[PDB]
Amino acid sequence: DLWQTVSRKLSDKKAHKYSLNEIKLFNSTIHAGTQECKECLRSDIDISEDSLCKICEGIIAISNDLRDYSFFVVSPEGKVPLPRNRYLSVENQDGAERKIKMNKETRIYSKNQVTNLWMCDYDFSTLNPETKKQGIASYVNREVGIPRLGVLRADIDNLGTTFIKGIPEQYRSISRTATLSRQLSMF
RNA sequence: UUCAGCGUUCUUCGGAAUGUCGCGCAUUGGCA
Repeated sequence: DLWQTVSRKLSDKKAHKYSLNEIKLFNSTIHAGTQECKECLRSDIDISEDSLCKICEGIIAISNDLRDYSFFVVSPEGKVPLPRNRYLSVENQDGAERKIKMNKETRIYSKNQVTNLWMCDYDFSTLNPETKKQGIASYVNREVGIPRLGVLRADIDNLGTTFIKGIPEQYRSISRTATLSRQLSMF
């Protein structure tokens, strides 16, 4: 019951999400802007010559790195912004060591191995350099079979039911609800 | 010895389509 009460309060934090001063601040624009990012469609932030704001440009740059480099570095200097005056930079082991000894306040996360984070980044194209350059095109390079790409979009059925009543009230406890989620995340 | 033709089959049996391509390219996407 108690966790549900927490979820009862969470829904109350999303109804009255913004205070009047923040709402007034969003309303009080001074200049409309002369250009916007082609992705974010925002004009207040400075837009580069490629019609990209700094955040979206960082995201697009960091996308190859997350797949290529295991270490994630929450550091004063990095590609994409993070909550407390820091940035997320994807680096190798040498770069992670350099940045953590450079500045004491560096947080390091390890991809599938310093706190360890689990994420699936399987990419057959990266197995070879020329295949890496090709990317998706490499897959349709087939001597036989129609050269077509197959997109699998999937969702675990009743994932929310599993997180709500997936454990019988007899075995409802913190450890199991953490283990069940951890096993689902690991798979 | 003369007088006459008469009856029965009217088409039959096979093969009835097959093999080959079954959209491609450009823009777009993707990689940089």
